[PDB]
Amino acid sequence: AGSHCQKTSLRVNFEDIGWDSWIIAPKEYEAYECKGGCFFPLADDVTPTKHAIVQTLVHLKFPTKVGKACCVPTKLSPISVLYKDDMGVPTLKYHYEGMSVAECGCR
Amino acid sequence: AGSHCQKTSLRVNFEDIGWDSWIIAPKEYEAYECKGGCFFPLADDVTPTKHAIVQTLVHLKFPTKVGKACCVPTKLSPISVLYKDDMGVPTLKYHYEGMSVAECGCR
Repeated sequence: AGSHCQKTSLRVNFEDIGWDSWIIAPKEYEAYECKGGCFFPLADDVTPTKHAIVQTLVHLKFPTKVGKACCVPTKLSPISVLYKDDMGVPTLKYHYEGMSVAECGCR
Repeated sequence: AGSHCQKTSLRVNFEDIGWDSWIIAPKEYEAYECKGGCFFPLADDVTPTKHAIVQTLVHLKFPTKVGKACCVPTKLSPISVLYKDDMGVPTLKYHYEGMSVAECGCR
């Protein structure tokens, strides 16, 4: 129950991923993530493409030859970061795009 | 070598997936599929989002808690199908959208 593709929390520390060299702040942010399966019956809000549906059916028929559709971010949102200028000046990037999950779906 | 996210062939038979009831023709089509890993170093044309990069690094640090980015279709193309009208009349759907992979990427 409720095991399908959905947005869940993912707290990211920039030091952990080696970005603290060029990102002064914040130290961490909420990137979220997309988790869950793409299998029938699908959840209503998965917004699945026709190809994802086709591939899921093919995987059912031939599970060893063809993989499943994948639960992935389908829309992303920006965050603000404070980063080192090439001259060293800490500088605000106000909309640093593509950093946090707005919506998930099967693709 | 060349083990990264790319488009590969996938031949789909509509009877195999139970769509032959409402799809008269064609019998099969080339849907392709997206196969390969999302891991560093990335291929040039993966067009990875920032979130996919972040998640891949987090997965490296914490492989059991956080999954990898996923190789998925990022652009799809239509095909034509001949389908049964609700009145039974075979009818052409000229651009049946979202049926075949145009491009793959890590998301």
